[PDB]
Amino acid sequence: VDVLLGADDGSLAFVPSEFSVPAGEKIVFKNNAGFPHNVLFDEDAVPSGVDVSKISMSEEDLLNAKGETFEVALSDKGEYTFYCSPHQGAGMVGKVIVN
Ligand SMILES: [Cu+]
Repeated sequence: VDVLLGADDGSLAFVPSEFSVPAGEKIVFKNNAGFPHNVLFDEDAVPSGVDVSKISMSEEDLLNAKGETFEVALSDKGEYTFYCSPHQGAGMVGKVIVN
């Protein structure tokens, strides 16, 4: 499934910001508008057993150009919160439910 980083209208949002996916589907976060963005998972809001370091960009790594992607495939079922490091204080966060 593709998830846009920034809305076409400049909103600091993941698009979509909440979605469900079967375990192991590749999620392609795709840089879209209003950079820089990145993608990290919140160590306090993922299923027990999940190591966020493996499914997160490094905080220092930013996507500054349209069409760059960060791709992950989540195998453990449950809810995961992911966020943009630059924009997480501006509500750029989202929830994927792996079922
Ligand atoms: Cu962002």
